Amino acid sequence: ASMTDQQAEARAFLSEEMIAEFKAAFDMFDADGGGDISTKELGTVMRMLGQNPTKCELDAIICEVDEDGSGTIDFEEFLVMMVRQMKEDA
Amino acid sequence: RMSADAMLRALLGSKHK
Ligand SMILES: [Ca+2]
Ligand SMILES: [Ca+2]
Repeated sequence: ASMTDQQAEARAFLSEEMIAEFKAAFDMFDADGGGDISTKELGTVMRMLGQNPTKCELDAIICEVDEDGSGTIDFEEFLVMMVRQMKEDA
Repeated sequence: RMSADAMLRALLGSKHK
């Protein structure tokens, strides 16, 4: 059962320092606590912290995160979402 | 989107121990 191991390499691509803080909003993120992170869950912790990513903003990232096209961020998927933007540069 | 350490560090893991 393999589809994409990008979520795995993500944890390895980032330093332990990132992983630690990564679990910061990981709690406040999930609203229902039994699904994943969507465009709404993002603006939440992002708006109640400092960031201000509009609808189209978050939609732009999530669109790249979800490789299958579900619009939801899985566990490790939350790490690859940033990896697709970090190294991503020419 | 790139340097999201801000929001990530905002609440922080809150482990302490
Ligand atoms: Ca959730
Ligand atoms: Ca997905």
